This record gives sequence, structure tokens and C-alpha cells, in this order.
Amino acid sequence: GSSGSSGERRAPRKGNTLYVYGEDMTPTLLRGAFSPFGNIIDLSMDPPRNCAFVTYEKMESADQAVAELNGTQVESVQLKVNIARKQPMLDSGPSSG
Repeated sequence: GSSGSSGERRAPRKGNTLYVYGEDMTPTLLRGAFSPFGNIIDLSMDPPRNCAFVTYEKMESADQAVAELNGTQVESVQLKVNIARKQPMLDSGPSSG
């Protein structure tokens, strides 16, 4: 009998920001952890909720990371990435930051 589900949960690819969650991970860590996928233009960490918002210069990466970085164990730390919800078209090159 089929051990598990036949295949994986199909899903589209779109988004700039990514919802990351960890326990013993640091900002500088995510920098070299998400960099491999692409360029980080927006990376923020919230000790309170122990999460991190990493934005990629492109949308192609957003799905990528969420596909690999999802449930991945980097630097001896399990990082949980997801496609942030409610992320409409946002400027890429902010001048009046």
C-alpha cells in the first residue's frame, strides 16, 4: 500500500518577501544562508517571534528558498521559510528609504 501521499503539494511561484522562523539563528547567518539563492535587499529579524523576513531581488528566488530553505537545517539550525502572505507589488529600488 502507498506508503505516503502520491507526490507533493503543487503550488505556484510568486513573491518577494519570505517568512523565516528559527530558534538559534542570527541575522548575519541568514545573510549567507539566503544569499546562495539570490541577493538580499531586505533582511530583518525579530527576536520576539524569533522570525526573519528575507527579501530577494527577484521573485524566482522567493519560491526557490521556500522550496529548499523550507525545513532545511543550516548551521546546525532548522530554518522554516514560507511565502509571506499579503505581499503585493512592492518597490524594488527605494530612494526615499
